[PDB]
Amino acid sequence: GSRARVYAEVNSLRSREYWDYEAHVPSWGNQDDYQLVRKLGRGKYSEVFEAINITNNERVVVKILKPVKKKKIKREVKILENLRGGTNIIKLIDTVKDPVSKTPALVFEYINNTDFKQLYQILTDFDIRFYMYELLKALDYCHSKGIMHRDVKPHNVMIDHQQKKLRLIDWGLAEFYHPAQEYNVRVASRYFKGPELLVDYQMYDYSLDMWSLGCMLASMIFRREPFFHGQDNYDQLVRIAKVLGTEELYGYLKKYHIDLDPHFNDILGQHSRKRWENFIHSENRHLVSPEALDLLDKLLRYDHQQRLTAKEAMEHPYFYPVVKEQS
Ligand SMILES: OCCCn1nnc2c(Br)c(Br)c(Br)c(Br)c21
Ligand SMILES: [Cl-]
Ligand SMILES: [Cl-]
Ligand code: NA
Repeated sequence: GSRARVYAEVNSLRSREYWDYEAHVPSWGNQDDYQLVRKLGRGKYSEVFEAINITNNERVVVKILKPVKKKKIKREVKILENLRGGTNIIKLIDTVKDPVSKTPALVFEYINNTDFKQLYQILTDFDIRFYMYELLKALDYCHSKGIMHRDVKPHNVMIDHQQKKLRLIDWGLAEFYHPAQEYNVRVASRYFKGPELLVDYQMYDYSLDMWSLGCMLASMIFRREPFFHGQDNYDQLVRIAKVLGTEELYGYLKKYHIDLDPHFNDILGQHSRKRWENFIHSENRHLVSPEALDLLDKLLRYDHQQRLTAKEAMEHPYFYPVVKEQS
């Protein structure tokens, strides 16, 4: 018995065709217009190339989708089409197929990304506020469109640190939120999984992404990346509990009637909730204000309902310097 505090009924209030992705029929253009230039990465579901559209010389990124149920392809395509024009969401330029093999691929705008491992050690206080605000715009947008990203992490946040451009990428795990629906907890990267996933609570919502966002904020202001570095999914919860506290975890479980896998009994131990100021030291002190800590405390909460929404986070005083600059 849990529902999102925002955008709970937004899919219910739209035409079924909006969210019934299995019924979506994409228009597949011709991949022969694109010349692959360089491999940028590979995952379990895709490989990604920098490319050039030979008809107009536009530099793009082509994500060639590996064999999966056509259902997952339709889901990602329909989600991207629903997100068209959204602020700081990667722009889908076209949906194309190899005209012979019919292998599908997604064509995105190019971003000249700086890998987060370099970047996150040289950000200023203002830079962190700026990039977190930009990422929040993308999450508020997709949540408002009834979509949970479910894989927020640095590797899915492309940042051009020269042009100050940020895009949220890889919508292949994203889903439509419907109240009371049970979702697969095998989403997100280990380090960015919310406690709800780690305790097998399936009735989660957009607030999962706000946990992941909080993990990114913590890594930036404190310079510990990833912030919660579990060795496996069990140890991931232990790492969280050593900060947020074990009695506090048990109160969350009790509230939502969550059953705890008994393997945790041997590993959680007993831990008091820690003050966020404990993470400050000389190397990160210039990034950590009272506002940053207040915001972080309101994101990295066990209780998914009590976490700030993306909009509430955007409204927090931590971002006032950014809003003032963007006005
Ligand atoms: O962390 C992932 C790095 C490789 N990678 N994978 N998907 C990408 C998309 Br789409 C864009 Br656009 C850009 Br630029 C890059 Br690079 C991408
Ligand atoms: Cl699911
Ligand atoms: Cl710690
Ligand atoms: Na569990």
